[PDB]
Amino acid sequence: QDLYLRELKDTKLAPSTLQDAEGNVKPWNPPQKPNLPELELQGPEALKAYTEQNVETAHVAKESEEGESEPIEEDWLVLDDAEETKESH
Amino acid sequence: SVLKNTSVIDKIESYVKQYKPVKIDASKQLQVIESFEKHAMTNAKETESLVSKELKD
Repeated sequence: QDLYLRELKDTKLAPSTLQDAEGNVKPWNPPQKPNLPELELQGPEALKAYTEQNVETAHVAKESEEGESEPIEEDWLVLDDAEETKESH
Repeated sequence: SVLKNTSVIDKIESYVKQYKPVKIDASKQLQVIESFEKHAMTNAKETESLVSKELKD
């Protein structure tokens, strides 16, 4: 079918240099080889936080603090404070 | 597999695998908590001695 074959190879050759062959891109002047593979490759990184989220910075968990080894002052102070409130129950 | 031109899934997966031991458990408290417990035991035993002697009285 002449209505078929010629439109078929026209729709094949126009993106042939675009996609199949490495002839940059003929239909539109701006280059595509250094744009989507190269300039837009950082596109997700450009929209997002580059070198901050794509690297997935892992912060080591800070050591959970405690009474800081206070076996005398803390216990005595707690006992005294409870004694203060025990007279007013 | 849904992603076709990843070029980065391998990197992040390797990073995660290398960082699987993120950190160990923090079992630091072995004496100060014991100090709180020995104070609580002393208070409880003196308390119950006082109570028992008071009811008997």
